[PDB]
Amino acid sequence: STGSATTTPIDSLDDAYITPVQIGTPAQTLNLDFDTGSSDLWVFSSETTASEVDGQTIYTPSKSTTAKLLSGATWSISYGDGSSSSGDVYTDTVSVGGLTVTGQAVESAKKVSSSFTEDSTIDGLLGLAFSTLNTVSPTQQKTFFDNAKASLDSPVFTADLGYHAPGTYNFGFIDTTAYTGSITYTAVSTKQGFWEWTSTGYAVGSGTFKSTSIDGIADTGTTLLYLPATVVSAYWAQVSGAKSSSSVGGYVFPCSATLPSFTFGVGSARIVIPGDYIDFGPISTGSSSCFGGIQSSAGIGINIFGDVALKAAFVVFNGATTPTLGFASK
Repeated sequence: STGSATTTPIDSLDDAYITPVQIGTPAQTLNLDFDTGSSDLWVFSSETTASEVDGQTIYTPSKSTTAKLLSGATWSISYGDGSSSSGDVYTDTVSVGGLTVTGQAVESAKKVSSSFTEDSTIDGLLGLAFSTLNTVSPTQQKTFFDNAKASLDSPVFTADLGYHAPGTYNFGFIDTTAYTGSITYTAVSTKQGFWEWTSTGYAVGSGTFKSTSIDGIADTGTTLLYLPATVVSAYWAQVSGAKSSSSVGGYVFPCSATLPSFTFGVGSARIVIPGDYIDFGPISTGSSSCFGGIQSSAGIGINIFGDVALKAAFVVFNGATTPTLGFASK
């Protein structure tokens, strides 16, 4: 089997991407944030504290003839950005782009933190990291991909995120029309539960490539590119007037700037992030200070190849017995 679904930016900055997901019988379609940095499929629901719902579409398990309470199971998750959610668990039929999993754990939120409430466009998350990170207790549950994998034509999924435009998540096949050149594959460590890999270096603009190992995670659920402070300083030094602002929470730059590109290495291959992908717009409405899309990972504890990086590539998440990651230009 295979599946193919379009993923759409939630706003004009590509702050996140939403993908429609069918849950239950008859189908209830929710728009979920596919997150290769976590491993829980959770949704706003009829159980979510009413004051914490503001415009989201909810899953109502009592209206699904295939929903079953997973008795005694609870979940609770906290994300790197400080947001969180928790609740109980149902199993139900879940379909993405025509690919169906029966008995998928659907984690129903009883509580969500303010940032989730405040984002009316995201109805929940669909985790695509390794199932070892799943938070369900006392019986850990499998991700949608883990459940689907054996049925897929090939044990892979691909992320093809757009810059200020829709893109695609495919399951079970590699669309050879969706990228240019060849796909370069690179090793993955699953020891921390992530799609963790090592970039071979970077360049800023038309500058020379610096060969240096940068361990980090391929994370579709993180907006920006978080790299070591040395790398980030080297980038922003090429932008007149850019500075790190403790009050704003990162590097800012004059909105009048033309940003240089940023290149990262995948083995001997190179992925180029155009400068415009690094512009996250005014820090507040009407400001002439703009927020940067490359930020320091210092104090996160891990480097994160988030959407800023991934949207410059066609990315293969290869879930073979020994997982790997592939990157192609597009």
